[PDB]
Amino acid sequence: PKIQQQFSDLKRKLAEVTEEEWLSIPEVGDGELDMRKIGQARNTLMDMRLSQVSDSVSGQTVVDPKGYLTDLNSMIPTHGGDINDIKKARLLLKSVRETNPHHPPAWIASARLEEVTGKLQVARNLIMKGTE
Amino acid sequence: DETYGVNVQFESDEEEGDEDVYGEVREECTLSAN
Amino acid sequence: DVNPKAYPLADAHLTKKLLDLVQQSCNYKQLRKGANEATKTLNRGISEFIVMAADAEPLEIILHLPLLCEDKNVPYVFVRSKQALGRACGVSRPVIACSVTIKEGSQLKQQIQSIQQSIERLLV
Amino acid sequence: AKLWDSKMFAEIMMKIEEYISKQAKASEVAAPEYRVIVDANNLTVEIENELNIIHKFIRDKYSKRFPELESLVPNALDYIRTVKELGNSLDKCKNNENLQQILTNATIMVVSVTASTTQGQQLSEEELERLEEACDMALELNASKHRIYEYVESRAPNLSIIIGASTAAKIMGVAGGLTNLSKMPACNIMLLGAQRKTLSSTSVLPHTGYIYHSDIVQSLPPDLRRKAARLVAAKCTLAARVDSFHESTEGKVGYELKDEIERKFDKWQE
Amino acid sequence: DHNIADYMTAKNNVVINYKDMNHTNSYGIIRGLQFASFIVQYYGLVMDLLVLGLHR
Amino acid sequence: SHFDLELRAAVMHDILDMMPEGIKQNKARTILQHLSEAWRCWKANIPWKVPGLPTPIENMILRYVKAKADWWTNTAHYNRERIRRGATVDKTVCKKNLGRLTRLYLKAEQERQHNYLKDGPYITAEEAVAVYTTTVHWLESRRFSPIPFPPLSYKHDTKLLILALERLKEAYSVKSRLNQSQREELGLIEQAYDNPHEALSRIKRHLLTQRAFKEVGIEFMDLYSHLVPVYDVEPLEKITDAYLDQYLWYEADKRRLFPPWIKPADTE
Repeated sequence: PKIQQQFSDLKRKLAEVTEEEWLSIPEVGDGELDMRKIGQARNTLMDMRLSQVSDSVSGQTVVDPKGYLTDLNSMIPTHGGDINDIKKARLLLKSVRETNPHHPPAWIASARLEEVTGKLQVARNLIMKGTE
Repeated sequence: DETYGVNVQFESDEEEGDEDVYGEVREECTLSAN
Repeated sequence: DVNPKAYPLADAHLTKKLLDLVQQSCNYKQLRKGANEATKTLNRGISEFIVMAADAEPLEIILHLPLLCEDKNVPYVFVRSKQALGRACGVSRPVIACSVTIKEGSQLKQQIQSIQQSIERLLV
Repeated sequence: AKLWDSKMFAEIMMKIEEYISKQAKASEVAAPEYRVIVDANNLTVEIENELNIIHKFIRDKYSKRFPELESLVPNALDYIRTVKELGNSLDKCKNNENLQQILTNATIMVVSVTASTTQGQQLSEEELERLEEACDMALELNASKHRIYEYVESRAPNLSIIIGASTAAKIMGVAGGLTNLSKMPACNIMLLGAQRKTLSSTSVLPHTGYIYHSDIVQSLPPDLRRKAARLVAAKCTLAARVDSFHESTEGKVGYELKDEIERKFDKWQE
Repeated sequence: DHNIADYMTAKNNVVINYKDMNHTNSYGIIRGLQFASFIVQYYGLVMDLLVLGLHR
Repeated sequence: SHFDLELRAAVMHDILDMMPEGIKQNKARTILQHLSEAWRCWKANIPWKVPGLPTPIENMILRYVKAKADWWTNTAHYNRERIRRGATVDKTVCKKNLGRLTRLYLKAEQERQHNYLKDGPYITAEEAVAVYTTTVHWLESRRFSPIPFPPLSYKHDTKLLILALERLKEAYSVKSRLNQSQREELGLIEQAYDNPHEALSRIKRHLLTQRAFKEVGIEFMDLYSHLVPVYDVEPLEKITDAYLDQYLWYEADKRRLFPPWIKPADTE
């Protein structure tokens, strides 16, 4: 047929609309089945059956969320040391000790920093070096 | 010795190829259904 | 002309004095803005006096404050414009009610007492 | 031990309160009404708690005949009605017309399928009669609750326009009258009727009562419910004051404030 | 652990979104999570058990 | 080729023809914008309903949109067939075809999800219990110990966090042009690098409590043989998922959960 041939029927039907509706057009600027239910029922049935089977299983592990959260909240540190400041102090004290092979205060300060933050093996090695 | 007075240098040193600094190989209840 | 129910209405001279004192109180941190906060100050008994705007649109939203002030023995006045009251309070929005609170050893005590005496004579 | 004891004590208390409520309803056509209104409001909570313990008792007793029914029917009244309708004979899911008045067809299918393979045993006649009397007690308590709610709804045009009539009555009763309500800050009215709700805090809604749990506030996404509460409370306060002087009896102020609230909600949700 | 399993399932059930479209993926895994590899390998182990038979 | 242009022009001419003169001097551009909006809404798979738009014009727009959608789908499929079979093309045509294919695939995926919701699970309870029993039997035969929740003082958490952050960072073959989301993710990874313990506590908190998440953004890598879906996730959830992934894989290897025949293995 044609494009306008297809649209002629609806053009005629559009011819009926009145002038009041013509000029009032807005602008773009502005029983049944609950199909879900049956799926929910089937899901619940499967889940209940699977939990029924799981009841036999024993060795599973599950922690108590409130207990673990309480433990974490307790474990939150109250001091420690800002990491950027700690790294700045580490570089500073490294330069100090390297410049002065004979500053026991410098070696003690470096060891104190390395033991308050981080681990202790590095502090032990640095302090053997400082002692010698 | 108190040894008051200290000089400190900041450098972007410690650049390496990511290999070991020395060429050494540094080496170091169950489930049940009832 | 304004509203018969805003009975103790101040005049232009007393209005100017009241707005100046409210500005000073705001500068001294002795002012509370809003009907809710005025009610809270009245309940806590820390209010020197209450100033309300006479052009509140329903005007029944702040008519509990005169009764509260009578119960707690606090003076109160009505001004004509809420825009002026809001400007004097330090904000750009209109304000319909504000309260001047009590501060120990403040330097505004004499002016507050004079304004209280002036207000108390308007209830005739 | 104290099952029948608590049942009888609640029966007496509900008898007194329902006599008062029915007297007030009949009289519809110094001992104020808001006192009995708040009494009914707390009796509703008492009835709910008693219904909860009765539901627990029924669950424990019936968990030997049809242990799996509790999962399929989580609602309390529905579960009680289902156990009453099924009884000892689980062959009543076939061609049953009463069960269709309590549950949907999907859950009816599920319960019929599960009953065919349940591994439960029969209950003794004494246990059956105990369950029946417990169910009847629960049903009569529910009827009393319905009567209380009817009276509570039947019992300030603007404040009622903004928020229903039940919530208005609740807040005015807890406040202690319209005059007492009119002279409170909005931030205090927002908190009228708020529990403590022990943790076992964000998941508890610490500061919410009688306005947060309202039809117009719960009608929003959760993330917008606190703000809405504030707003509603604010406007409610204004309405209350306008009501305390018996002005705008037609509800014009209430309609205007409700329109403003709706506009704010729309703008929030656009 | 039960909490970890719940977390993984909830993660896999989320809302996809393109430039303008979006839906709620609820059937299959999203395949773009960091543990999708573990999920796929475990499911494949289950499939292996089905195919081979426990004895073999 | 230009069937869409012809269709739009014909639709415009038809709507303007009978439209009265007195108001067409004003409403022509408005109706054109309406056509564009309807087409955009159809493309995005979202409702389009103008309350004040008369029903005959609504029907006209609907017919236009239906015809244009038919042509759109057909031409997208044909162009994909051409490119796949092998035919010289250019960047703009390839990109346009990729966008069209992405939209069509997303429509199909939404249909799939809704059909799943309607038809419920395809696994019968009997099959589910069968596979569950088989799995528990295998695990019991192996004596496998279920993986526990990471303890507070687990030794290796720092190492696992470093590995996860390294894996996340490696995703940047620097082009000098990184979007806001990618830059923010990089900043978050650097912050985690800086402070390990706070991020670890956050991760444990999320693993233990979070059950409602944001959305993910899906795009399609264009291999002419077949498109590949590519998912982007929120940076914080990315961090948490990476940590959980590393932890799960390490512990599964430790317990030897996966038999040797599961491939690819790490040693080959």
